[PDB]
Amino acid sequence: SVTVYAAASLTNAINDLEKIYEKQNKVEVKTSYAGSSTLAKQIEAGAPADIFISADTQWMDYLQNKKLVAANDRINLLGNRLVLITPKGQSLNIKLDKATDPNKVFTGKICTGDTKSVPVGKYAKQAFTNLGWWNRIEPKLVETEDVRVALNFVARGECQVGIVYATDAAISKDVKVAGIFPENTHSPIIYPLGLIKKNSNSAKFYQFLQSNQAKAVFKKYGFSML
Repeated sequence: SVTVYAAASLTNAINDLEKIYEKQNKVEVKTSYAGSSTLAKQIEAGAPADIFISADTQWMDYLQNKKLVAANDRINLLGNRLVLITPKGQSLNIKLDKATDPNKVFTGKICTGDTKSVPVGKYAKQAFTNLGWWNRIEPKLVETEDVRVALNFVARGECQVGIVYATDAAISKDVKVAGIFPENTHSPIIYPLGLIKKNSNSAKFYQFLQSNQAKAVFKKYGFSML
């Protein structure tokens, strides 16, 4: 078998690819999704993941510094964009620009991942800092342990707006995009793919995730290929 730990933003794409791979191979693929931080820390503590896909460079570097992945056993696989979302039925259009006053446009709570550890939240904090909004945004935050928990709080109306990836907004019929963060407000959203356990079955799945067949799945869900 092969165990794959993947950032929560990858849930749908990796579930689709698991099913494809299981149809094409006599191999069982086990999946675990959570925030990239949680998953990396679990691997560090001994969890038997064969493959790790992070939603940022930092949590793969965290493992590399601990000798848990080699520099030549990781590759930058996918990109994404950062977006503002609203619940369906409370649509907004907000310009993610220094000129905008967050106290005027954000009149309730703002849901996103924990800004110190979860990739989506870290990207969000970079953008708020770049925009000059941080000290006005922070008091409004509800912080979650992965991007899909935040997506669901917005879907359920618990938060007026949320910050998720473009791919998350596309997967949920219950939220709409209110704005797209310009790329120059944050570090590029990059998903590194890492081979943690080197065996025949894990190396084959790692190559499969780079394959022409997988590119089609990731593009369907709105990721960019790097």
